[PDB]
Amino acid sequence: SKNHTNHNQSSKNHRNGIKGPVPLHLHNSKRGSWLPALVNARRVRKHNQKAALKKRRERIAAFAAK
Amino acid sequence: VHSYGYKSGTRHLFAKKFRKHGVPSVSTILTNIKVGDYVDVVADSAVREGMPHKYYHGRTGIVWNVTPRGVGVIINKPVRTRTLRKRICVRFEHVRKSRCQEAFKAKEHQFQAYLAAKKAGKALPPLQKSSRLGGIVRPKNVEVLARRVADY
Amino acid sequence: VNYPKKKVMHCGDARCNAHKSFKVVQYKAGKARLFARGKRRYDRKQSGYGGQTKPVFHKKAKTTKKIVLKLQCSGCKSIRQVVLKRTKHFELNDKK
Amino acid sequence: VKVVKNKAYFKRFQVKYRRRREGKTDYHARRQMVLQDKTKFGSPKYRLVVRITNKDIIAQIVQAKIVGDEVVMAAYAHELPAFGIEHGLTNYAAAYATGLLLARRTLAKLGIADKFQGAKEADGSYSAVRTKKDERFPFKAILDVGLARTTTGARVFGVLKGAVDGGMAVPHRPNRFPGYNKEKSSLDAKVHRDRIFGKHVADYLKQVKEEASSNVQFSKYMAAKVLPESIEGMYKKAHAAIRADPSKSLPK
RNA sequence: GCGCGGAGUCCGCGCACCA
RNA sequence: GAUACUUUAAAUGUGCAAACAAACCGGCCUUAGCCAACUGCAAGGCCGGAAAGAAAAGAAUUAGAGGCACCAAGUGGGCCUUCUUCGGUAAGCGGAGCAGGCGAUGCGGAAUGAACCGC
RNA sequence: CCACCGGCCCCGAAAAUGGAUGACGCU
RNA sequence: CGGGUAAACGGCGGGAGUAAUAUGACUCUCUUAAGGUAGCCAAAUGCCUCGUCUUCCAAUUAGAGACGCGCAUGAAUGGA
RNA sequence: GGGCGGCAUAUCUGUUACACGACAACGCAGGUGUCCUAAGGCGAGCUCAGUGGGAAAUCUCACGUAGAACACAAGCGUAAAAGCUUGCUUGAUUAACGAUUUCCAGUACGAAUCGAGACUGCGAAAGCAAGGCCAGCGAUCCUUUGCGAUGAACAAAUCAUACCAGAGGUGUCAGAAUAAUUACCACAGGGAUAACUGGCUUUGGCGGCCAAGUCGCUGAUCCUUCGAUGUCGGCUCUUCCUAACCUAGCGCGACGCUAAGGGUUGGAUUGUUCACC
RNA sequence: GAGUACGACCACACUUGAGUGAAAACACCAUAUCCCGUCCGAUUUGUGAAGUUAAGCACUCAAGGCUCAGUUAGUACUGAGGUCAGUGAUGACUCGGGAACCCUGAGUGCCGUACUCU
Ligand SMILES: [Mg+2]
Ligand SMILES: [Mg+2]
Ligand SMILES: [Mg+2]
Ligand SMILES: [Mg+2]
Ligand SMILES: [Mg+2]
Ligand SMILES: [Mg+2]
Ligand SMILES: [Mg+2]
Ligand SMILES: [Mg+2]
Ligand code: NA
Repeated sequence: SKNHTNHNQSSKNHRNGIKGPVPLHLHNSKRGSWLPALVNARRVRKHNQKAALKKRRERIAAFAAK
Repeated sequence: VHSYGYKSGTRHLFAKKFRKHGVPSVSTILTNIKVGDYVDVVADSAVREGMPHKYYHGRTGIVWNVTPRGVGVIINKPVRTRTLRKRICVRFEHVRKSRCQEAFKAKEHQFQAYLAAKKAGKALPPLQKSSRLGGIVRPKNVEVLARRVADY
Repeated sequence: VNYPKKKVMHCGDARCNAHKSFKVVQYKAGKARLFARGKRRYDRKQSGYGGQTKPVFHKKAKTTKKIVLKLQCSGCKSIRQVVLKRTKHFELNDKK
Repeated sequence: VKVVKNKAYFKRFQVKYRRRREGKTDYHARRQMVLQDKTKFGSPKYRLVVRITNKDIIAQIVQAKIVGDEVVMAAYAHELPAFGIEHGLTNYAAAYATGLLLARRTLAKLGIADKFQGAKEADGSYSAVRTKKDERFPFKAILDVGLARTTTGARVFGVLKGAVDGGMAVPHRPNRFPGYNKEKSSLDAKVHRDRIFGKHVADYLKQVKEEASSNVQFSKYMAAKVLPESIEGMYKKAHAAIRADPSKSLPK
């Protein structure tokens, strides 16, 4: 009454193919990483965002000048 | 069916080679591992802390996290119709630096050297020739290939 | 299993907080109250005709219990509960 | 009686490491000493190796590499004659001097000699070393003693005190110094100073001369006519000589 | 689990029973 | 060993890589990260360079458009064969591994035959 | 003229309605 | 907790071993609430079993009379 | 088949298993519901099993690659140790809802890995330690203990309740509270499944063939049939086979070859087939 | 050409038996009032320098082992194929991959940092 087999299973699994893994650059979250390095990286990223805003303002002013 | 534990059926997998027992060495201790490196996961049976499951014993992956004594590695695992990216945590005794990209790095270096020489104007090395071309063969020894009475 | 009578630890609890002695007691369940909500509900359900209205457990299989200790230190009044492995005896002495 | 080391005995035999067979290195301790946090991606770490022979003392600063250890700087107790010490090598005072000499040379090489002057005054006191693990931080190294037994008053700790007073950071507790009392859990700076300057040597030398007055120990002192009540002064002068010229070595 | 006895442990008696 | 456990060790397998969100060469900014310190190391960015866009040496090929969702059916009694096999004296017997079939399929062959040969 | 090894064929080879290289036949 | 009661429901072994070729009047042990008494039987109740002896027939796995190591007969669950 | 028996119902090791992983049978050989304040943590000193030579079990010297030990089954692992002796200890505590592995639906439970913070232990130091590596365990509701908002017209003290963390248990172990009998019997179905023929395979029969072990010619399964294929023996009647009892021929009183044309009985006891007179 | 201290790989470095050892060093060796530890200054700890290469150590030389080649051998085994041969066990063939033990030949450590001597 309790049958077990793997007979048709590989054939089923290959109809819609074995999908490849997601590339390394997507879904690259850092949650659960070693805490001190994470804390430092956050501060660096905040400074970088401030710099990006300043650079855009300078570009806008330069274009308005010429 | 009756017994399925964490280390079941690892009698020959988690064993040391003949006349090669012992513990890791200072070369293993002094190896530097960075995030983004390719590593091989090979279980060291004499440590027993932070050992991976037997499924991961021969796989290669990418480091995503370094701790004071541990490494986090990403390893592909097919399940039914897809490939999952599993994150395993191990001690540094159980990993090695992978040489899976040596040929590619060498190819880039040789390309850079060739570019430097071509811009310098230095003479280039002579390119290799094919081994499948024709030619005249001058023989030293000729024999007779035969099946003889004494052969049997 | 044997456990020591006294144990040294801090036990701050808004007082000295330094590593001092503890007084160790073994937890025992209190007596069930007649006016607990749930006891009142069961009594109201059981009154009248109909017989037993809730299941009664019969098929015991466990032979042991977990041990709970209550730890309390001088001055600092708080109590801390700690859990030990299952055992059959649990003597609470320090003879060695 | 069958032989033990037969043919099948050699085929299944695994040899130990070379230096284990020669009985020189304790690899179990060496692994823990060379180990470092993996998050510190191979930043430098230093050992102070102390090795005492029959007739000399050796002290070097070592960093471990895969190709082989490199020695940052080394000092030997056998060159102390060039500073003013003779007939009394390999004792506790010469150990103190060797440590202080190594520290002075090391700070001088690394260019931080003026900063971290050490303790110009000599005393067998205790002062916990300042470390980040707890103002510019002092140069740091951890002590390596090898197979030597770590008993109270042993000369390895005198070598250590020499460097600590020379101005190095070596983490330590004062529990193995000559003046320490275990039951009371305190240190006797007076006794430690006595052993630093070598009063016990003078007491022994007086005793042996007074006894031998009637009718081979301390033969070189007795032959060269070295007198008591000058040993402390000689050591105290040697300390200043080192702090003035840290590199003045044996001639030619 | 609650009361009695008899040598927190045990022994009997009669009672109680929603994980 | 006993009187099959094992140093050695295949064939068939199996993980990773092989230049366009990637990697290589030099400025510079930032971090209450590591280090005795930084002109070293770690991390995130900005400004530049190079680019047989991957040579030659047997030095790939493709009836080769990648990814992401939503809603829902039937099914959850299988059976036969090839090569491995465990139980059983054996079975058109029971239990498994890999692949192909019938079930759901006729047609052309083996006089005849769900599953053989060809298609 | 002997000892052994082959190829075809012949003994070894005994059941229950009359019957099957598919049938006839073929040397 | 103490008494009583089987023409109340029912029960009547665990067994062993000794003795005058045989055998056991004879002895010893184990043991129960008690240890099958008077009777009766291969019975409409006996597995082995077509038991063994006698009779009935030319010949009887059937019938009758005897015997009793009774798988598992027996006293108003009534015996003869 | 079902019942009886058992647990193959939670759970571990070696094999089955086919050099990644996965892989079954009331398959094989064995284990588990506990035990330990040390048998947990750390530092130091030391080397074990055994063998050989000595001294009115113990003392001594040499050798001794693990052949011993590590609570308990097994497999891996380990020698200035992971074993043995010893000193000090309680990291077997707490741990802001960090991340992950195994099972796997990529849910939970149990077990495990890498961490951040507190308070500590041992050590001169680097370090090591949040149990004894790997089996040793448990939802909702209810009860109960520890810790720091509500009872709606207001207020006080009791009492009840609430958020968070544990404990009391479900072994059929992802968790109803459960005894028999039917030959007086019933219903819905099943050839998914037994009792009878038939099929496969073996059995037991049964003597032959070379040589003097060898080589051949009742059971077990569950395929068909539960909107039914009438189940033993005797009587009656026909037909076929040979592995020859008689009758017919041969070769050597018995033994062998050809030959299936003709024949092969009446009764006592028993339902008997057999058996026996 | 050597030595010492720390080492990486961890027998071409190990085990057994002999011979040689310039100077430096390393080591045996002397000792026990103090620091410290034992039944025992044996081990260990402190303080020394009379003697010695006798041992340790290093080098060289002969056997078991170890390491790298050859043979064994296109053998054993094996991926793919047949309306192949054989009652069958099994076998050969066609397109590919391809061992091991035994036996035999050769050798017997090598690479770093610091300081010293002839
Ligand atoms: Mg169908
Ligand atoms: Mg077809
Ligand atoms: Mg009778
Ligand atoms: Mg009659
Ligand atoms: Mg009669
Ligand atoms: Mg912590
Ligand atoms: Mg309740
Ligand atoms: Mg059927
Ligand atoms: Na035909």
